[PDB]
Amino acid sequence: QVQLVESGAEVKKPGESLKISCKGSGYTFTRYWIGWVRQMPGKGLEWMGIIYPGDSDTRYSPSFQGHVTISADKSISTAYLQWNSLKASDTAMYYCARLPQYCSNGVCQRWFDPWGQGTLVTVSSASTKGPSVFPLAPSSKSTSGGTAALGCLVKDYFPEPVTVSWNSGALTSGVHTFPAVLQSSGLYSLSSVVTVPSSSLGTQTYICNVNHKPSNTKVDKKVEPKS
Amino acid sequence: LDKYFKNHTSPDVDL
Amino acid sequence: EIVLTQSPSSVSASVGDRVTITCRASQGISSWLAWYQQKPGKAPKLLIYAASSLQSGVPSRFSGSGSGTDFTLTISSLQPEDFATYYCQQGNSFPYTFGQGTNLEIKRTVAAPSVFIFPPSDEQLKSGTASVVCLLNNFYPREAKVQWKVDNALQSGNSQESVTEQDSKDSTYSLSSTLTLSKADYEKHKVYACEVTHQGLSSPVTKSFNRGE
Repeated sequence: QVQLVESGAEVKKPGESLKISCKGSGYTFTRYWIGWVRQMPGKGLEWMGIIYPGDSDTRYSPSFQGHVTISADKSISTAYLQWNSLKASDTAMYYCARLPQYCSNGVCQRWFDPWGQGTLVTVSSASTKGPSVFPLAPSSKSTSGGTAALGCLVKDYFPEPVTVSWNSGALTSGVHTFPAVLQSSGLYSLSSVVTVPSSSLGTQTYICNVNHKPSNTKVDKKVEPKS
Repeated sequence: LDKYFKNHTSPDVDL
Repeated sequence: EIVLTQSPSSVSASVGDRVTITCRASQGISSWLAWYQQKPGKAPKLLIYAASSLQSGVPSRFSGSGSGTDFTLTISSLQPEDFATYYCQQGNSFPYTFGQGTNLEIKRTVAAPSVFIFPPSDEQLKSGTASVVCLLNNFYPREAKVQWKVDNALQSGNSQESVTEQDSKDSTYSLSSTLTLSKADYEKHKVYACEVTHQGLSSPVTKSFNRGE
């Protein structure tokens, strides 16, 4: 229905410029204010600004005025957030969101609905690195009570994020994709596990689908019982 | 209408 | 700017309990307060707009009230899927501001972890490194202790762990711990063991394997 689609991840070096995008569909893009919000560490959200795509009128938070530029191309129903010169501390999840409004006599009150999925922007001097993906094979040591655990270990990547699905999204019950840890090297690792019937290990196929957009890495790893 | 909806209640808003 | 302060900052409650979160604004914002739910790793979702209007498709256990400077979000009968961070937001005055967020967690009965262990894959060994993984599945409460033992010697300094967010269906946690060694070191020892201590367990559970077999 109403949807805002942004990229899930962008990685740049300090001093580089960046423009991220948010494409609206399922509504008349020119008729709604649309804006950007920054995710704060742990908890918290900071509104950055809004634009009216009908005429490109903008309003910024005082915290973000002059640090970013918001723009829009109504031809392709797309809004943008841009930095001229990135800092490492600009790293964050950024959301675009539509702002429905209620007005009387030209005075408007606004909220955010709906929100895009969020774009994780990482600014770092460190090298981008694709993950190695290893099977966590089900075995006599990961089977108990009729349940088998199996998984994938996604090791030595930078930066976040990695996405993991199982069987191209058909397998979701019992999946735990863990928060990544930061290794001593400054690389990330994570594991994704699933619990399934021990009885059908012989007949079912389990494939973890790992995507690391920053390195354009896609791995499909078939996880077979230990033999 | 681009101009109208800039400062009137949005099309999907009720209450 | 208008500062929004949510109270409390964290709440823990049982399935079926009434939960109430308040938002106090530094100045009057009339009725122009919205409430959002945000799950870990996901975008916020609108629950309530204009103080008391329920978003379409949002369960009726959610309700908002208030005007001026004192607003309340109420969940009448808490469900496991309500685990989230909740935010209020004023849209009356520039700049638009959000509250600091309230974390809502579910209290439930104790659940012991199911413990599983995974040797390194042959594929990883080819690359010169050996990661052994210990999984603690679906336990409550979150506090758990994992110790690694290699040939019965307690390890320090060579593992990392992480815990999941609370599960949206059963309100449990899971934990993954990885022991990482060089292939050379891995090949010099036989018995690899994960030892798990948790409230749900009478005595510590050890899961182990021999590299030999």
